[PDB]
Amino acid sequence: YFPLQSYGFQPTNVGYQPYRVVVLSFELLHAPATVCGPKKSTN
Amino acid sequence: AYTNSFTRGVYYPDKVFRSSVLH
Repeated sequence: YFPLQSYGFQPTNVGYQPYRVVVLSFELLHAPATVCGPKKSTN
Repeated sequence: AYTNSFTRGVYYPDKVFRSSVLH
């Protein structure tokens, strides 16, 4: 028995092909902000 | 060995100012 197994990403595999995924998640909390949109500050 | 922690170890639960209020 083995707990671990591998994918087999041959180019000949579309549901069986590798997809890259990025999951952006936003820390909304009451601390100071540090990751902010390009929207310019006024006076 | 032990001692009694009377009222110690309270902390500000969030980074929000509040004043003259029982929260």
